[PDB]
Amino acid sequence: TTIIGIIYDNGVMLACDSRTSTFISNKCSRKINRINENLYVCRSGASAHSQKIIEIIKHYCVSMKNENRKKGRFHVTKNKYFYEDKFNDYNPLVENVAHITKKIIYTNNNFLSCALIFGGYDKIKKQQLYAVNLNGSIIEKHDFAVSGSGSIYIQSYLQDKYKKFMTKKECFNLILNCVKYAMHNDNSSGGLIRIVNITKSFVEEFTVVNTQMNFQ
Amino acid sequence: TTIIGIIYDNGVMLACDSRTSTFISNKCSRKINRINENLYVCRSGASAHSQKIIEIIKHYCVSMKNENRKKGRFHVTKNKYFYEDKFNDYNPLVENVAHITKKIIYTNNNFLSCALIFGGYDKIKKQQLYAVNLNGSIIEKHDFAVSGSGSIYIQSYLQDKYKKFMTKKECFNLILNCVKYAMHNDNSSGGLIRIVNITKSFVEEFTVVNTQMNFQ
Amino acid sequence: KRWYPYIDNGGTVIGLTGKDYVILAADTRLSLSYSIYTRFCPKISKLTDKCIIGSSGMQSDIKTLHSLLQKKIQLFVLEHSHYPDIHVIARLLCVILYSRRFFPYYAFNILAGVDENNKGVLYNYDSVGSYCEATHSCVGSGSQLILPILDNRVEQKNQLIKNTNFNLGDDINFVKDAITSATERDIYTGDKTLIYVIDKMGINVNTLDLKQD
Amino acid sequence: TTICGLVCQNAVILGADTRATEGPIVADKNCSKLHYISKNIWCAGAGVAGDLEHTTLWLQHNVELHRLNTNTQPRVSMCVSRLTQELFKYQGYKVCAIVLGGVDVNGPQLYGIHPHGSSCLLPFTALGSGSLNAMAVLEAKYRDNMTIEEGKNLVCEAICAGIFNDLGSGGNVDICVITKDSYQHIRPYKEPPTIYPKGTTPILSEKIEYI
Amino acid sequence: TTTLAFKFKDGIIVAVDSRASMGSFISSQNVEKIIEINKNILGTMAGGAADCLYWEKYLGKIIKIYELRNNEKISVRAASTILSNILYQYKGYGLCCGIILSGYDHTGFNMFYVDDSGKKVEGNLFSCGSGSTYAYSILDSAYDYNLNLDQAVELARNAIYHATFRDGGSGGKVRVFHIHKNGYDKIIEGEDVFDLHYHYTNPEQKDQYVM
Amino acid sequence: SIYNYNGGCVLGMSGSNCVAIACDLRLGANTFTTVSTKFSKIFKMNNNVYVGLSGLATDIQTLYEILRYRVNLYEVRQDAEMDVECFANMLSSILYSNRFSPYFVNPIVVGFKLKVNYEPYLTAYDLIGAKCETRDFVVNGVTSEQLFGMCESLYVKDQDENGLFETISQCLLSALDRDCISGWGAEVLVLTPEKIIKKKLKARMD
Amino acid sequence: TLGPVVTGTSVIAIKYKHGIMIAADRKASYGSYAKFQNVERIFKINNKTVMGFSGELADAQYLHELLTRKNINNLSEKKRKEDMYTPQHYHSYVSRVFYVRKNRIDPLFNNIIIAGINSQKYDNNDDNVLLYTNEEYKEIHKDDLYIGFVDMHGTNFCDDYITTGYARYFALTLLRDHYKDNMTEEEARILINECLRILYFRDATSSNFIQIVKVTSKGVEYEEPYILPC
Amino acid sequence: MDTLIGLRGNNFVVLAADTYSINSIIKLKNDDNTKFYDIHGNKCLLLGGSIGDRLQFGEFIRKNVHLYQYQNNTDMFVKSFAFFTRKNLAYYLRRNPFEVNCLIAGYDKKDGYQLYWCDYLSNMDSVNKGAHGYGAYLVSAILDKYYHENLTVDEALDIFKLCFEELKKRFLLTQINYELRIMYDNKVETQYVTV
Amino acid sequence: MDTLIGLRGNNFVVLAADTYSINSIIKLKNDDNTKFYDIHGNKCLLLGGSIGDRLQFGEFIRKNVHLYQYQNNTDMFVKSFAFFTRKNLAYYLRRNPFEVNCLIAGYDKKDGYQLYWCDYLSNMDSVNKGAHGYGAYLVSAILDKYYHENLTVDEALDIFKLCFEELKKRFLLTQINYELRIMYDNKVETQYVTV
Ligand SMILES: O=C(NCc1nc(-c2ccc(C(F)(F)F)cc2)cs1)[C@H]1CCCN(C(=O)CO[C@H]2CCCNC2)C1
Repeated sequence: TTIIGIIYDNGVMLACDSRTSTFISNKCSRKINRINENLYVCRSGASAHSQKIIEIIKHYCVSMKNENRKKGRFHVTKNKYFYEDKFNDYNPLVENVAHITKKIIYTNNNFLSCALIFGGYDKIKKQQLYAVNLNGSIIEKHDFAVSGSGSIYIQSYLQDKYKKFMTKKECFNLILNCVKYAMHNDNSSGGLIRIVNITKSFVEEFTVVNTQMNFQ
Repeated sequence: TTIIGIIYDNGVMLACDSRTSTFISNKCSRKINRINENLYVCRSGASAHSQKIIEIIKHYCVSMKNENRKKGRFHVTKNKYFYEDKFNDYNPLVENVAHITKKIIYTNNNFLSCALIFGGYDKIKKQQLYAVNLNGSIIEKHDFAVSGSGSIYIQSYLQDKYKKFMTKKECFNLILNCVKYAMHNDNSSGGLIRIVNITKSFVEEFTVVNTQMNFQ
Repeated sequence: KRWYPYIDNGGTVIGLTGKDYVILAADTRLSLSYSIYTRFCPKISKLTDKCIIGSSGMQSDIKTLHSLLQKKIQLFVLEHSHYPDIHVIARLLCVILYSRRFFPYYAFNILAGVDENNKGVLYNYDSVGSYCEATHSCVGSGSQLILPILDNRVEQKNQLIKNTNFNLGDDINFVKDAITSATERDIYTGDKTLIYVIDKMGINVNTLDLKQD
Repeated sequence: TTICGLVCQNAVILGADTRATEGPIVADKNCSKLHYISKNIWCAGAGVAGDLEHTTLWLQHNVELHRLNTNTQPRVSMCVSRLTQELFKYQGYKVCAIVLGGVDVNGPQLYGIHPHGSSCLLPFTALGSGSLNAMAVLEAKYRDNMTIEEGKNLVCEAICAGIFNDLGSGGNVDICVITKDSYQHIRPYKEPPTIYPKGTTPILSEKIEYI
Repeated sequence: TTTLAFKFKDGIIVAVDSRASMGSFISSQNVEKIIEINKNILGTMAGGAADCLYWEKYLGKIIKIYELRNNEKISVRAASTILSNILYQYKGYGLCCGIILSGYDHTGFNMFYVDDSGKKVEGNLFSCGSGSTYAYSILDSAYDYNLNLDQAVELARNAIYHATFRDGGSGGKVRVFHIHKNGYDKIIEGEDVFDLHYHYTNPEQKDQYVM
Repeated sequence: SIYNYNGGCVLGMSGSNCVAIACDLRLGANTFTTVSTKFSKIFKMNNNVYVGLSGLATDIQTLYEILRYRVNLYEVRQDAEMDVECFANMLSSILYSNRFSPYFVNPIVVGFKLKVNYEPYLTAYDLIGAKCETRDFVVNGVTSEQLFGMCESLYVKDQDENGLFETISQCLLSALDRDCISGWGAEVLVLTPEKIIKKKLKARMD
Repeated sequence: TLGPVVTGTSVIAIKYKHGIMIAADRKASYGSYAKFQNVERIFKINNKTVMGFSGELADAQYLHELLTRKNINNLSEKKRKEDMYTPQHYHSYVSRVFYVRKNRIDPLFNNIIIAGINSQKYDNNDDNVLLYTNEEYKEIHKDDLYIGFVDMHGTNFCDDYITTGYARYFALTLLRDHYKDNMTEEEARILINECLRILYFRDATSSNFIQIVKVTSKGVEYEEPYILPC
Repeated sequence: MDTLIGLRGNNFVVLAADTYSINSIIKLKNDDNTKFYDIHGNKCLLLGGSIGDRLQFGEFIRKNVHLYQYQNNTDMFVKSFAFFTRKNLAYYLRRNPFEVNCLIAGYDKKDGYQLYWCDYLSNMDSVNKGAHGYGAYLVSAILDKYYHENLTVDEALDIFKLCFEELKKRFLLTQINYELRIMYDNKVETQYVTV
Repeated sequence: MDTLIGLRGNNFVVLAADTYSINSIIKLKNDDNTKFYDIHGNKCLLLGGSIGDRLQFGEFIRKNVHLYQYQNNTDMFVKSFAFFTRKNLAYYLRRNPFEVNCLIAGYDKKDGYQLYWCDYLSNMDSVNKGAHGYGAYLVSAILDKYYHENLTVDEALDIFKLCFEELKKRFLLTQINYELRIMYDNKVETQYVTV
C-alpha cells in the first residue's frame, strides 16, 4: 500500500494505489474514503480494522455535523463536487475528526494496527493533513504525509521535490510520480492511481492509468 | 548502514556512511574496503561476519594475483593512487573476486548474513558493479547498486536522477546527495561520508563532511 | 521455520490375490495439497516377469525405492544366476526399508507376485519395513475406504450365506468397482488406473479411465 | 470448494460446485452452496461449514424483518454492513468468506466479504480452494458488459475449471441468476450394487413394535 | 497386542493374538506374532512390529552362526542377553520392543522378558502388549504348575480371549504354541476369537451381552 | 483425539417407504479399555424422528437430554409431533449456540417427513451444527471413512425393509471390523410408517 | 539455505510444433521489494537443453553452475553427436541432486524446469559445438521433445507443458483448457502471453517484462525481452 | 491410584475399594473413609481421585440428595440419583472440574439392584460390573471371567477376594486393605478385608 | 522406587533391597535378582534405577573387577573398587548416563568393613549408614536413631526389620519382600525377609 498527502498553495491532494493483498485479491480498491464533503482519509494496514474505523468515524462525523447546525438563517478522468456547506457553517473541523479517530485507535491499540492520513479543508485552519500513527498518536503535517509499504521507497524523492507553495499542476504531477515510483519499487502496491484534490469550495477526484518508463 | 555504487562514464563510484550500530559504537568506520588497487567492496549486515569475509577474500585476491603473473617481460578531502599494474596484466578480474565471495557466502549462508557491493575496474569488462545478496546470489549491475537500511529511502530518488553516461562531477554530486538523504531519513546511518572513485588508471578516495538543508 | 522433508502425493494402490493369479490396481494421479501436478504418474513398477511393486506416499521416495529394488534385483540376477522369487524380494525389501529405520522412505508398499508354485502372493509394507503376507490389501489415501469392501467381499465373515467361488474376471470387475468407489469418495484418487494381472503367462496391463474432478 | 460471482448488465450471476469434504473424504457429492438471502439478494459461502450456514440464515431472516418493517426492497450494502459488523465483532474468528450478489435501486452489486470483516465491491470474484482456477478463466474472459447467457457460460467455465483443477472441488455446477424482478436458481445446471440374500446377517435378538 | 507365556509341568505354553493396528485403524488380523528363533526357542512380538521382526530374525542369524561354530545349541539365557545388549545399544533412538523369549536348552526350560530399554528378566510367567494386564489377571487367578497340557492350553486361550475382549488393541485370532523338550507344537494354529465370546461369555446367544 | 476417547459410530440409510439407523454399542475409556457393551447411541425423539449421537459420551447424554427437553416442550405446546426437518434445524441451532465451547458430538438425524406420504429423511452434522441432507445414507463417528467406503460400494436405491436391513447391517459390521475403538455389538433400527424393527447383530467383540 | 530471500516467480514451458517455448519474467524480488528487474531466470545447459527456475536465486545459480560444468565435462568426452546428454539425463541428474539434499535436510528452495529436445536426428548442431559464440524450423514430434519438473522434495515428472509457482494455478488452468498438439510459434506465443498477462494482474511478485527462449532445430535462441503487449 | 470395584447381580450389588489415604509418597492412613458416601434409602456413591475433590463432590451429592428426600418425603430412585450425579459432575466439567471417578450403586423396587460406572469426564453407563483406577486394568478381566447372572453374594465376595489377591500379587501399589459395601435383601453391610 | 538400604558396623556390613521388578503398573516379579551384584573377594554392588541400566552397569563393573583380579591374581581393595565404580559412573554421566543408584559394600584387611553411598550423579562418600530410593526418606532417620558403632549383626538385622515394617506401614509402595546381604566374619550370607 502507498498513501500520500501533499498540501499545496490552495488545497491538499491525497493519493493512493488500488492494489489489495503475493496474491492480488483486488486490483480496483478505494483506500481513500470520503468521511465528509470537505474531509477524506487514506488507509494503510489491516483492511477490516481500518474499514470499521472508517464506518465508526463516519458515524461520529455525521453526529457532529448534525449537532454543529445553529438555529436560524445566516448569510486521467475527473469527477468534481461543490460543497453543499458553502460557508463551512456546520461541516466538522478536520482536527476534530482526526482527533476522535486518534482516540478510538489509541483506546483499542492493543489489536488495532492501522495508520491513517486525514486530509481536508475547513475555514479555521484552511487545508490540513493529519497523520494518525499505529498506536494512536496524531501529528499535523504542514508540507506532506506518507504511509504504507511503498511510501518508504519515495521518501527522499518527495523530500527532494516538495516546494512550499506548489501550484495545482505541479503538486498533481509530484503526487502522481510519487505513487508511480512507489508502485514500481513495491510489490504490495499497484494498479490504477486514485487522487483526491480538496480545495476551499470543491473536491475533485481523479483516476489515472499509469506506466513507469525509464532508460536509467 | 547505507552503501551505494554508481557506474558513470569511464568509472565507477562507491559511497558509504560511517555510523556503526540506538547507541553508536563508532562514528568513523571504513565500510568500503580495499581488496586490490583496482577493486573495492562495500559491506552491509553483521559486522564481524562481513569483516572476516573481507579478510578471506583479500587472501584469495592476493593468491590469485600472484598466480596471474606470467613469465618474462611485456610492453571534501581527496587521496589519489595510481595503479602499480598499469596494463592490468595480473590484477584479478572483478567478476572472479565477486564470484568467489559469492561462493564463500553461499556455502556458509546458514549463519552468514552479509550483503556486499563489489566495485572495480579491469581491462576485459571495464568498470563493473556486482551485488552479492544475503543468501549468496550475485547480480551484475550496469547502472547502480544500493544496499543497507538507509538505501531504501533513496531507491526512487536515485532511480529518478540516474543518467546513462554521467560525468565524474554529476555522478559525484548524485552519490553524495544519495548518501546524505539516506542519512537524513535513517537513524542507523550517519557520520562522515566516504566515497571511492575507481577509474581506468587510478583510484581517488574522498572524505566529506555533510549537512542536510531544506525549506520543503 | 524448519523445512519438513515429507509430503503425501496421494492416490491408492489395491491388491487382490487369486488361487493362481494376483491383481494390483493403482491410480495415476499425482497431487500436492489440493492441486494436481499431473494426471499420469504410474505407481506400479515391474521387478521381474512374475513380481511387481506398487506404492503410495512421497513420489520421490517411491521412485527411488523402486529403482533401488530393481537395481538390486539385477545385481542378484548377475551374481547368483537366478531370478529371485517374491519371497526373496520381499525379505530384500524389508531389509532395504529397515536400513533407513530412523529416516524412513515415506511410502507404504504392496509387493504382488506369482511364486514358483504358481500361487498368487501379496505382501504389504509400512514405511519402516514391518510387513506381512495377505490375500488382499490396500495402501494410500483411499485405503480406509477400500479395506472394509475387500474384507466384505473376500472373507465374508459377517455373512451366513457365503459365495466363496471367485474367478479372474469377477475379481477384475470387483477391483474396478473398488477403485471406482475410492475415486468417488477420495479426492486424491482419480483420473486413470493401471490394472496389472499376474498369472502363469506373466504380466498383463490394462487401463481404466476414472473421474477427473 | 469453488465459488464465483460476476456482474452482467442488470444482473448478477453466482455459481458454485457441489462437493463438501471431510478432509480427504468427500462427505457430500451434491451439497448446495448458493444461499437465499432475499428475492433480490443471494450469497455463497467458502469457510467453516457451520458458521456459513448459520450466518446466512441469520442474515436472511434479519433482512426479511427489515423488509417487513421498512417495506423497501432490501439493499446489498445493508447485508454487507450487517455481515462485516458481525464478523468483526469476533476477533477474526467465525470465519466466513462470502460472495454476496444482489440487485437493488443502485444497480447490480457484487461484494467479496473476508472472514475478518473487510468488504470489497467487485465486478467479479471467486472464493474457496479453487478460487485461483476460477479467477484465471474470469480474468481471461470477463468483459464489462455481457448478456445473461454469456455470463452464465463464463460462470460455468470458471466453476468447471475449479472442479477439474482443485481437488477440494467437484460434483455438479450450481448457478443463480439474480435480477431486480426475480431470481433463477438452476441447481443441476451442468454435470461434467450387490443385493444380499435374505437372512445372511446373523442376529442375536429382534423386537417388533407397532406404531 | 497381547502376548503371554508361562512355564508348566510339561514345558512352556506361548500364546498370542494376531491384530496389528495403525492408531485406530485395524491394519491386519493375520499377523504372526510368534517367531521360531531356532528349533527350541520361540520369541513373541509386542510394540514396534518392524523392530521386533527385524531384531528377532537378526538374533536368529547370530544364533545360527554361534551354533554352527560351536556345534552346540545356544541357551535361552545367552540369546536373551544378546538381544538385550543389541536393543540397549539403540537406547534413545525410539526402538519399541517387548519380547518374551522362551525355550528349552541343556539347563531345562527357560523364559526371559526383554524390552527395548535393555531390560532382561528371568521368570516363569510373562505377558506383554496393551492387553497384558488382563492376561496377567486371568493367568494369576488360574495358573498352577501341575496343569496338564490341555488345561494349560485352555487357560492360555481363555486369557487371550479376555484380553481381546477388554483391549481394543488386541483381537483377530488366538494362537497357542507348546514348547517341549524336542521342539514345539502349534496346538492352536489360529482360532478366531469371535467364536470364543459366544463360547465362554454368551453361549446361549439370545441377546446382546451386557458387560 | 477427544473423539477417540470413547469411540463410537452411527449410520443411517434410506429405502423405499422405509429408513434405517444403526450404531455400535461400545463405551470405551482412554481409547482402548472397553467398559460397556450396551451403550446405545440411537435415541428416539418421536415415532418419525430418531437421532444418532456419536462422540464423547458425556456430551451424547447432555445433548440427548437437551433435545428431549426441547422436543417435549414443543410437542406439548403445539399438541402435535415435531416435524423431522424442524428438529434438524433445531439441532443445528442448538449445536451452533455452543460454537466456542461445543459439545463434542457428530449427530445424524434419521426419520420420516410427513406430507399421508412418508418420505425418508437423512442428515449428518458436524459439532457446530453444519448439516448436510442426503437421499442415500449418512455417517458419523471415528469409523466414518470405513462407513463411507462400505455405503458407497453397497448402497442400493429403493430397497425394501429386508434388503435395507441386510445392506446397512453388512455396511456397519464390515466398517466396524476395521476399527479398533468401535464395535462390541451393533444395534439396527428399521423404521417403516406402521412399525419399527429393532435388532441386535451377532457382532465381533474385539 | 534456511529459506528464500531473493526469489524468482513463475516459469512456463510448453511443447509446440518446432520445439520448446519457455517463458519467465525477468524479476527477482527481495520479499515485497522488487529490487532486481532485469534478471535472467532461463539458463542454457546445452544446444538442446535449457533450465528455468522459480524460487531462491542463490540455489538456482548454484544448480546452474553444476549443470554448466556437467555440460563441459560431457563435451570433453564427446566423439559423436549422440554422446551429448539429453534433457531427460539432466532432469534425472537434477532430481537426484534434489533428492539427496532432501535426505540431508539441506534443500534447494527451487522448482526447476528442465526442457529441450531428446533426439539428435533433426540437426547437426552438436557435431561442432561452440560455447563462446552463437533455414526454416523443422517440425519435431512431441515424443522427441522433453519438459520435466522437479520440486524441493525431489518430486519429479514430465508432461507436454509445465508451470512453476503461481503459474501452477493461473497459467496451468488456461493451459489444460486450451493447449493442443503441434501449435505454431504464433499460437504458442499468444497462449503464453495470455498466461503471463493473468499472472501480471494477479501475482504481485511478477512483472510484465518477459524473457522468451526457444529450443528448436537451430538450437537455443534467447528472444529479445519485451513488455507484455496491451 | 484409588482402586474401585463394583459387581451387580440379580439379588445384590457389591462395591469395594482400597482404604489408603495418599499424600505424595506417604500413606496417611490404611483405613481411609473418604471414598464411600452412603446416602439414605439404599444408595451408595463410591468416589475415587483427589481426596479434596472426593470430599467436596461426595458431600455435595449427599447433601443434595438428602435435601431432595426430606423436601419431598420420599426416597429418590437409584436411576434418578445416578443421572443427577452425572449431570452435576458434567456441569462442573467445563468450569473447575471435579477430578473424581464414580461407582453409583443402589436398590429400587422399580428397577431392582443397580450399578453405574462413571468416569472423571462424566461418561456414564449402567453396568453389571465395573472398575476404576489403575488397578481396574488388573481386575476387570477377573470380573469378566467369574461373573454370572445368578451369583450368590458369597460367590461375588469370592470373586472380590480373587481381585484383591491379584491386586496384591501383580499391581505396583501392593494394595492390602479393602473396604466393601454389600447391598442385598434390603440391608447395607460393611466388610473389611485384609490381603 | 527401588529402595536400597545399607548399614556398616565395626565387624559387619549389611545391604538390603526390595525384590520387586517393575514394568509400568505391573510387578513382573516379587523375587527380583537384578539389584545385587556380588563380586569375588568380599565385595557387593547393590544397584537401583531402571532394570536395563542396572544390568548394563552392574554386569559391566563386575566383569571389569573380575578381569582386574584374574589379570593381577589379587583381590581388589574395596576402596579401589568403590572409586573405580564412581569413576566409571561419572565417565558416562556426560555421555549416555547410567541412571542407577549404588551402595558399594565390602571387607578388607587394610580398612575393615566399608560402605559407600553413591547416587546417579556419581556423588559418592563413605558412610556408616545410607539409603536410596523414595523409601530412603522413610528409613534414614530409623538408621540414624537405632545405630551405634558396637552393634551386633543381629541388632542390625532388627534395625532393618524396623525399616521394612515402616516401609510396609507408611510408604506408598507397600514393599513387603526384601533381600539382604550380610558380610561378616569372612562370610557373605543371603537372607530373604517377608513383611
Ligand atoms: O493398513 C493399511 N493397509 C494394509 C497394510 N498392512 C500393513 C502391515 C500390516 C501388518 C504388518 C505386521 F505387523 F504383520 F508386520 C505389517 C504391515 C502395511 S499396509 C492402511 C490403513 C490406513 C493407513 N494406510 C496408508 O497407506 C495411508 O497412506 C500412507 C502412505 C504413506 C504415508 N502416509 C500415509 C495403510
